[PDB]
Amino acid sequence: TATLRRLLGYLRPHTFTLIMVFVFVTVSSILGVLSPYLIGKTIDVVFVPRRFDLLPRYMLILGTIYALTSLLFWLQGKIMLTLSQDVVFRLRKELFEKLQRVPVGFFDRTPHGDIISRVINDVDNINNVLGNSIIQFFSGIVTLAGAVIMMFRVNVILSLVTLSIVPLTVLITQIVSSQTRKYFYENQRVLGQLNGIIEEDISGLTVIKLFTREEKEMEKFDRVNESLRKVGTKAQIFSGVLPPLMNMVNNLGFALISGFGGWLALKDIITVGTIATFIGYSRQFTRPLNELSNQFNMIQMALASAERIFEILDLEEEKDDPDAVELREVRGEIEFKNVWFSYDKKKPVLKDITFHIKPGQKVALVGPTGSGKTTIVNLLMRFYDVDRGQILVDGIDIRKIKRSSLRSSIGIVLQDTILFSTTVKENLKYGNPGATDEEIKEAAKLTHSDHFIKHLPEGYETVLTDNGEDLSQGQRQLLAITRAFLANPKILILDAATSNVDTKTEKSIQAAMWKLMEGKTSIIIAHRLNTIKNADLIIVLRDGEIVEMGKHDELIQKRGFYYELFTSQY
Amino acid sequence: QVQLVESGGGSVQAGGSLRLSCAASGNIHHISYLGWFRQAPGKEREGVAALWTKDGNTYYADSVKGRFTVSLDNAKNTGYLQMNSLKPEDTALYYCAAADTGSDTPLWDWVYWYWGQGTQVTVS
Amino acid sequence: KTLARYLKPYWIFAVLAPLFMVVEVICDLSQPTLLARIVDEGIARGDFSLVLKTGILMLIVALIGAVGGIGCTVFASYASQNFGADLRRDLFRKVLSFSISNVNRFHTSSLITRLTNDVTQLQNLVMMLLRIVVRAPLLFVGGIVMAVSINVKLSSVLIFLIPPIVLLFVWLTKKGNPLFRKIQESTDEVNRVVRENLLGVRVVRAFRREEYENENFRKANESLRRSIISAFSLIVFALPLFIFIVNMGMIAVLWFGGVLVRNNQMEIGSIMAYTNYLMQIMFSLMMIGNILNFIVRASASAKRVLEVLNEKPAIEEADNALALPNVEGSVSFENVEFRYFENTDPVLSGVNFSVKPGSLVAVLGETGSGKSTLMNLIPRLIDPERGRVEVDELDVRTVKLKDLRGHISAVPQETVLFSGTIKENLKWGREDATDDEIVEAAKIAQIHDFIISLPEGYDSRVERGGRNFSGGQKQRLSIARALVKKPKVLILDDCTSSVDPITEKRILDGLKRYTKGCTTFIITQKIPTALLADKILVLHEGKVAGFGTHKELLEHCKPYREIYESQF
Ligand SMILES: Nc1ncnc2c1ncn2[C@@H]1O[C@H](COP(=O)(O)OP(=O)(O)OP(O)(O)=S)[C@@H](O)[C@H]1O
Ligand SMILES: Nc1ncnc2c1ncn2[C@@H]1O[C@H](COP(=O)(O)OP(=O)(O)OP(O)(O)=S)[C@@H](O)[C@H]1O
Ligand SMILES: [Mg+2]
Ligand SMILES: [Mg+2]
Repeated sequence: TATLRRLLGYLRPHTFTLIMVFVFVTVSSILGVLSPYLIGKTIDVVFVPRRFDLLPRYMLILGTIYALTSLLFWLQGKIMLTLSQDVVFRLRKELFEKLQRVPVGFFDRTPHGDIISRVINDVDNINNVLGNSIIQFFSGIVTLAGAVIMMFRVNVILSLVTLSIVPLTVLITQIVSSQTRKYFYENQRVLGQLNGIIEEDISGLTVIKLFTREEKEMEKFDRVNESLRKVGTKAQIFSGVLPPLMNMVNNLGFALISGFGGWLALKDIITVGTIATFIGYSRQFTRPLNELSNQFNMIQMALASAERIFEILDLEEEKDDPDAVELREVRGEIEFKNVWFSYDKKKPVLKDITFHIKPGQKVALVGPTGSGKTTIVNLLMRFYDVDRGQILVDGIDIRKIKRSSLRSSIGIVLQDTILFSTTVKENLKYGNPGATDEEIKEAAKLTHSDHFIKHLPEGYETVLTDNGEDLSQGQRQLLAITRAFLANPKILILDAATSNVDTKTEKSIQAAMWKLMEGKTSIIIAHRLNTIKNADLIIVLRDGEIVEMGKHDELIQKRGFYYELFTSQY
Repeated sequence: QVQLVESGGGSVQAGGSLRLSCAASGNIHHISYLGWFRQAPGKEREGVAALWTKDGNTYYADSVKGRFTVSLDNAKNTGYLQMNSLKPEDTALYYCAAADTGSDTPLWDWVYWYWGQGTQVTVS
Repeated sequence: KTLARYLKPYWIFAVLAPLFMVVEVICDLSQPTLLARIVDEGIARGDFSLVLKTGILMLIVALIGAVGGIGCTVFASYASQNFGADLRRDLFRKVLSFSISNVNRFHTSSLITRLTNDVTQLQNLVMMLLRIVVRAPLLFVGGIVMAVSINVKLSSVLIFLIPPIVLLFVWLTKKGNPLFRKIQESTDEVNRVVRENLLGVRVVRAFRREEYENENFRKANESLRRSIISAFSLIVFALPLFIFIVNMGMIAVLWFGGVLVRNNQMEIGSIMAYTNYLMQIMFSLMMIGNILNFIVRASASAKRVLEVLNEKPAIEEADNALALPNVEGSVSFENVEFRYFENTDPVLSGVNFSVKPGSLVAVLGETGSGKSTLMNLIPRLIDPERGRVEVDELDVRTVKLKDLRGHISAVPQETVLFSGTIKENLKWGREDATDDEIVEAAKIAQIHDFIISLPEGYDSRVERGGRNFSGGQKQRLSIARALVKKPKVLILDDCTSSVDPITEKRILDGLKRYTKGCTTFIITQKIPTALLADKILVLHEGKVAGFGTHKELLEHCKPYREIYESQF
């Protein structure tokens, strides 16, 4: 009921429009009962007395009734369809907007396919609480109220007998509805699981094909697919088990009121005709009572899916400090003060990391595999927060500078290159959308990107494939380098930016890159120690600790761990 | 203390007519139901004719229809059933049943019910 | 027609479900007649012996109706869900057989919808069918039979109202079908927006294009609801218009019936019953219309599902494909010419060379030479436009794909790990592999030391793509994965790009010691690592620049010297 209250809150901006829907459906309900009444009247007024002179008049009244009933149904459906889709749109919007606020850590640990299921499959599942579901509820509650007042108008004594069977109908609804939500929430979570497999397997199908894992992934899929078929059948059975079960309950009541009615007739209270009439009036009460009870079983499918939607909507999102400052006139004074960090929060990754970088200095970060180089960078980007220590940009703490201004001043060329399924121009325009075509073409020329871009079928307007894989790995890195330089950041980070770029091309760029890097603070992570030897400062990391620091020639004559790394190259 | 006496049952040939009397004696307040039922040598209970004194509507068996007519005398306190154009198929033991409603009956607890003696009606 | 075969193994439940609906319906139609016999014959006559006689019978027919009702629901739920589960697995089986060019046609985001949402629409159609496949026509035929029995002349106007009805559901078929396709096409776009955002959230945050992506989604979300309101407005107009024609039939019956009674062709008592069975014909007609509303929604999904099933992969095994249980490693390229697209220039051209078994060949060249592309021809990931690729003096196309790929192991340039455990991911090469075998492979890859340092050890959790590990860590895991497979041909695409010089040395020297007899191809950017090889293969602008020893290439191969100078 807690999730229902929250879900029904999405209807609050549509209150006035929902009142109209109720006003129209009540008129549709009073016309829906006036129609067989008029059919019954015409037989008794024009057919029985055989005076067909009145027939065209009654036919015209009955015709206007049908014309009004059909027009009201259309009016109800039309306004409700747009009303329901505005709610579904808001729920989808709220989901996507939430993910943009939610921390990076979530996306890495949770399967992407499951999130995709929650946005489409789960939000499309809350449609069975909207549209015609609201109309049938509104139509049910009016007819139920209409019949119950007509029952007591016939016989008060027998009305209590028909009302005494209601707690049994509510009880069996409560048993079935609880089981419906049980297997339907389970169906939706196994669906997200299956969606996670399909998504991950397609994105890396090459690796599955290369290692002949096609069969092993099929049997991996078959485990979740069989689980989905098993729980789906249970949820489907419980969804429609209530209507034939209620017809059995109605028959128990019909026999009960026949017994009670027969008893009252023998007590000289009513007649045999009254029993035959009350069974007719009970039918116009049982119909909405069974319909509303079945609707309660049907809304459990939306209620279970709503939980999965709300689960995403209540995740502790990335928030800025209440008194957070914006970095004005950036210079590039990067500093780390006894910084400690761990991802699992058990085994430490970074241990007492303390160093200072003055503005404009081209600093090199070097060390072994899994030293903590990328970790230092992700902490400077504030993707994760320090366990104990301080990161100071331009003399202000990272937690005190707003995430907007920090990421505006700092640019990054990530270890794993991520591109988009659009034109080369748009991929380079990302970060700085207010960059002229001349600026883009000049930057691409500087990083030796322009050469292969011109060779493409449409040039800069060539729409790239998913993650821009229609290019060589090195060519993808060159585009990422261009995109970062176009963003024009005062602090630039080049984490393994030329892993797949050949030493010949790397030498050609380094010369032109220096001109468009002077007056900018930079952190260069590289295992090609020979390229970063010209740096103003070389930070040597090992097992999450700064073992050595200083210039190349100073560290070489020291015959330390930097020397051990440099000599290992040949 | 109410008792019902049954009289007027004899051998009548096919197509004939015979009237059946059902005299009721006791502290009768108001009769709400009057019924007649036939029982064959090896059968439990059936339904031939019924009278509801509140409206006067008479409900007869499917085979009877326009043959038997059930009536009740208020002053004489005697129930009647007129049998006309009798066919040999309805050769059975005929019984009487009456429902009485007394002054101030409890909210849920019902009043009384009374049965007849039984007289054989033979038709060939 | 092809999708109907998916219900064939569950035909017993498929025939029982509508049969159980008949059992429920015959019991529901007997409800007013049995309730009449308890009051008009039981209560009215006063005989308590008939009150219970009808009383027990009414509860027994309701019980049979309940058993029939729940049975129909149970049997329909089985066969429909089993139809879908079998179709979902056969689609994923086809998806696994696809090449990247096949996955590029049906966008990755669209294939997600096709394998879930599109199957769901067909599964729901089978569910709705199984229930009212016999209930809707039998009540319609049984209804008109009861209308004819009362009056044949009055049953003529019932035929006169069929033309606007038939024209209305034909209009719902022609206009409907493409509009439901556009909903399924709009779901592919909302999938595309959320997918690109999930897979690359760090780039969005880094460049602060969060508001841009919110607008990117809003445009896809607004286009999705516009596709829904446009296709469903078609029914919110047709259904009330149908209801109107249905109710106009009642007026037509009263008008013509009025003419009939005026001419003594019909009885006054007969019209009282005719009014009831006429509404039954109209109600049943709506059910035959409702299946068409489900058919138009499913027809769009059927096309999308069938085109995926009917799509042939870019790389297909021959009918006379030779079984390759044992390989030597005789990799050869016979005037190989490859192109990624017809419009593009040759990606590879004039590629003619041979590699002796067990030999180590260093593959070098500038960015975009065709190194990764050249290697992809060996495990038949791609096929040349002209020329042929041969393994053991045999055309790679003429051999069984699982047999060939089973003997070749690769370490891709962009290392991708899968969700599960480290142990599971290393067993990707060989499933039958021993714990001593996987440890030996990780020991050669120098990753063993890290795996044991973790609290869960080899059973430690691996996230999607191996995001919970460092660049070179997942790279060292990719090396170890390939080693487990024990190949006869090994491919190493810049094997240690994210690995430090110290660990790089330990891996390279470790490989030379234990990968003896295996024909190893090592793509590199470093001359010192290249010198370890028996022969060097140099590529420049798609064509083979040179092939031979370091000395030969320093005096003849211009791009090899160009690469050499940039380091020494
Ligand atoms: N998202 C993550 N979740 C958990 N652990 C992580 C994550 N990212 C990195 N690590 C761990 O952090 C440690 C250091 O990682 P990095 O900062 O990437 O090291 P590195 O010096 O950049 O090494 P490379 O990438 O191999 S050159 C390793 O033990 C990783 O397993
Ligand atoms: N899937 C693809 N679709 C279209 N073009 C592609 C595709 N893959 C690669 N190319 C192009 O084919 C050429 C050679 O590709 P690769 O073999 O990846 O290059 P390479 O010699 O390995 O270069 P690196 O990895 O960057 S050192 C380049 O010009 C790429 O742009
Ligand atoms: Mg790294
Ligand atoms: Mg490559």
